[PDB]
Amino acid sequence: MRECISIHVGQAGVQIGNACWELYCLEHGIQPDGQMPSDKTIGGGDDSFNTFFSETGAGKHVPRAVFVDLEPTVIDEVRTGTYRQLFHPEQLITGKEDAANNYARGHYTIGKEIIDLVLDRIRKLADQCTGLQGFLVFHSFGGGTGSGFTSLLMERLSVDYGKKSKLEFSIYPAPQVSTAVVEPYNSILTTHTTLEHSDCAFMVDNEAIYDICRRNLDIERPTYTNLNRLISQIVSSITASLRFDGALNVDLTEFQTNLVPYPRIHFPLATYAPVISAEKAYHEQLSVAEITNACFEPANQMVKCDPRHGKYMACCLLYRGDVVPKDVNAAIATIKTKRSIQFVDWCPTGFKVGINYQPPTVVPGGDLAKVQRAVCMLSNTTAIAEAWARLDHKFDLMYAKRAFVHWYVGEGMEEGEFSEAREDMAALEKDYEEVGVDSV
Amino acid sequence: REIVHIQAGQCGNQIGAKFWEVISDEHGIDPTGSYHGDSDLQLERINVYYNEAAGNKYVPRAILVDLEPGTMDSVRSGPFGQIFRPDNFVFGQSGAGNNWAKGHYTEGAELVDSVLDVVRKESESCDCLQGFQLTHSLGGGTGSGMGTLLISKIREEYPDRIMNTFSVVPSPKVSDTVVEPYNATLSVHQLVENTDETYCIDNEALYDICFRTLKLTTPTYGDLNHLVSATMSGVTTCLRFPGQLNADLRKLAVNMVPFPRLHFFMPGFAPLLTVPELTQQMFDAKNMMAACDPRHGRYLTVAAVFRGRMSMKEVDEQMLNVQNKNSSYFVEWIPNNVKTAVCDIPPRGLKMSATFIGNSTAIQELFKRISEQFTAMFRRKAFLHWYTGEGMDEMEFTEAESNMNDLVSEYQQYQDATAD
Amino acid sequence: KREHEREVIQKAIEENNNFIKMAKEKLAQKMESNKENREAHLAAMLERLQEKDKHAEEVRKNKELKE
Ligand SMILES: Nc1nc2c(ncn2[C@@H]2O[C@H](COP(=O)(O)OP(=O)(O)OP(=O)(O)O)[C@@H](O)[C@H]2O)c(=O)[nH]1
Ligand SMILES: Nc1nc2c(ncn2[C@@H]2O[C@H](COP(=O)(O)OP(=O)(O)OP(=O)(O)O)[C@@H](O)[C@H]2O)c(=O)[nH]1
Ligand SMILES: [Ca+2]
Ligand SMILES: [Mg+2]
Ligand SMILES: [Mg+2]
Repeated sequence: MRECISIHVGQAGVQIGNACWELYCLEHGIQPDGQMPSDKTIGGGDDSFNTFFSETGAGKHVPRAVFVDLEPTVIDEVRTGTYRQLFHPEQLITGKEDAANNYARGHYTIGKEIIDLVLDRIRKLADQCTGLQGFLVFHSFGGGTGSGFTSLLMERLSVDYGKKSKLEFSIYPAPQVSTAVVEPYNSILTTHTTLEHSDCAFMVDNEAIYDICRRNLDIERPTYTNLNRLISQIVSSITASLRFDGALNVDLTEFQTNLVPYPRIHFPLATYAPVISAEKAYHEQLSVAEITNACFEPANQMVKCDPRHGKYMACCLLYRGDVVPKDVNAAIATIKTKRSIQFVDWCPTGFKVGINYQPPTVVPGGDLAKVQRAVCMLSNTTAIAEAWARLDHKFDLMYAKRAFVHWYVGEGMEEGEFSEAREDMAALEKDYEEVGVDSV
Repeated sequence: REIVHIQAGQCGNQIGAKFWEVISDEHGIDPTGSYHGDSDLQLERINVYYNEAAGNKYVPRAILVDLEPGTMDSVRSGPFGQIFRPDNFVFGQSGAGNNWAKGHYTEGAELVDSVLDVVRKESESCDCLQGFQLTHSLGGGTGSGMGTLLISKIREEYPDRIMNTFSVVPSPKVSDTVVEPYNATLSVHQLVENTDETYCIDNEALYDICFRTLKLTTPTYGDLNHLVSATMSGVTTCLRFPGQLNADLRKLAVNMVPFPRLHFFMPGFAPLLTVPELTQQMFDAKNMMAACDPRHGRYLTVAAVFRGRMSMKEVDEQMLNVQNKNSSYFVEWIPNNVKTAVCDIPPRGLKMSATFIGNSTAIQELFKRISEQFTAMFRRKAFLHWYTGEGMDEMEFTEAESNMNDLVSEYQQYQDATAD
Repeated sequence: KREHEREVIQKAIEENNNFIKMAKEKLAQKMESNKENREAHLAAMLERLQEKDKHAEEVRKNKELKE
């Protein structure tokens, strides 16, 4: 059992979803038609990969996933693409008209017309689960659907499935690939309305991914395809513990216990290594020590910020491939004597470690070298609040003039929702400050 | 998805027809409405502007309106004249004689209902109408008076749809018709309240470009319209081809219009070529289609569209370079206010081009120039009997002027505003 | 101790139900308030437009009653 339902909302959520499911198929030996010849239990089972895939009597392995967008063109590519047979048509849901980069349209005007249908489809997936663990929700901060429809959905999910866990993968905006001036508004509105409905949220800063693609993959001008293939490897690392067995595997829930000291402080920093091209990986094997030490290089983080100028509340290392504890412990010992790792005085300083033995996979035509071992660090650091500070400042600059606010007011929103959202973010920045102060 | 196109009056129909010629060529649609192109990118968003009829014929979603019949004959005989739906031609007999009140209150009111019947029939069969684009001039009577009436009536029936205009602003350098500044002021009063987005295509600027830059000693309507059609192709590229940025009229409005009244854009085009050169030229005063110096104001928002095969790295770097070296001209309180799209398909006869759409507080210079010409006549009540004879009061002129002066002050307010 | 055990689990049930309830009522209040605001925005726009149609009638009359 232990089923997890993935929900992909808007363009960013959908396209990241495509990259993740493609990768999961390759990792588990599932073909594009859904067949998995290695699975000898036809039509069911309680294998570790069944947390993410259900099975039909005809041997098809079907993602436990709903894709939702308010216009049809991105989801139409899934319907006509390589993995079209993977998904039942009812899992792929589209409207006719998008949210036009406006939270208010995604949450209210357009989103309201489709929310009951989406919950209906999610319910069909939930009814097939014998021990549903919870939801994984993929979306942008900046789009109208990724912001506004996601908030509406998260609120409705708390109503319909109570405290059942909900995790996010949230794409934080960057100017090199952003498509709207109002993204800071949409990011603050959704963060505010979703904060009480999410147990844990993994922010992915497009600018950090964009820079990693340029600096480490030698990609001159990264596209969404480049960014998403890398994002999917990080997602896969995080979810690998739910999808594979092994004696040193540590479930995501157990990392969560350590990552979330108070409900609002639920935003881990992910750092992934190694991100290396094929031309550089050839005849240069990276060891456990090298990949682990790369987790403390800010340039490998998924969110731009500087952990050397905040405090740690937890550090978790999620390894995959050819990795034994002895080498992990020796790498950690070395790092502690050399680096700026300062914990708050109320948390213990031990790193929590999981190892899944199944090695990393790459997608054909990809940019990443295939490697024997990789690691994703999940740290709870006060430094992640910097990402909130940058976004809050941009919000203030515009909001002091009410720039663009009439677009939201014209869809039925009030100014009071803006300032309520902004004050919740001010209090969040303040929470992150208070947790790093010493105990008296 | 679908856009409904309306062209009104002589100017509107002439620039309208050229728009359809230029985009039908870019999409591989010939004058019979048959597709004979080489690339699936041409057909992927074809339904934005064209209906499909029987026999894989593509028919512009286009309505052709005038109070003067005969503009209908000249369009119908033009190179692409057979492509338009015959029932979408709606023409009166009278003319409007360069009188806005005839277009808006008397002659145009008589004809407006039959135009709406055609609008509704086109709209009814749209899968998901996004809105409307109107091509017209502001200096005559039909495009100006009747065009702004149509806008108001359309808005009543489709209040949640986007209304976009390509509005040709008058200049003494191109028409000597003396009442043009009245007709333009009265129109601007309408546009300020009832459009979401207006491309100010200024006959002053088109003339100055043909004369100074292109070295044409006596520019014709054909030479002015060559600039208008390249601009219109450019500013609708994002609507017509697959792409990320400003892909529909509402998303463009949301990116470009920070306050609802300040929705008058300065278009530009280059060339009139390396990526650094396109980029410098597209931001040059001499390449703007509104006679305004952008260095006399500040940019609220900008869309830059590059077309052709070029390095996206170089485009990003140059866009960043212009913003950095010209930072004082972009308002600091709208972060990241310049957006860039690159489309692989160049326009006809160029390897590379750039189209510029600016929401600049310098547009106030256009309105002030019209305002000056308006007042010079209005202070002596000159030529007013043409308008009072159709039932209008002086008070309506006073209000229109005052509202356009308010628009000017508002553009000035945001220019002077500071972050701190 | 058995009675304390029963109070802990009822307190948990009560807090979960209360969370669901408050989230259900908040959402319903927001969606109502948003509907009314949007409709009031559209109704004001239509009302300005009807005032224009009314004024256009006063213009055609002024012209009729001029002659
Ligand atoms: N990493 C990544 N980011 C994306 C992708 N697509 C869009 N984004 C980012 O997401 C934000 C834009 O929101 P989208 O997801 O496109 O919009 P949407 O959710 O479809 O919302 P509407 O289109 O307004 O209804 C910007 O910050 C984009 O850079 C993607 O495939 N990958
Ligand atoms: N750029 C450009 N301007 C034009 C063209 N035709 C007319 N104009 C301008 O439009 C204004 C005159 O309006 P017209 O469109 O000719 O008048 P109308 O809308 O047909 O109205 P009436 O003739 O009064 O019924 C003047 O400023 C002209 O310079 C054209 O093809 N291109
Ligand atoms: Ca099985
Ligand atoms: Mg979208
Ligand atoms: Mg005429």
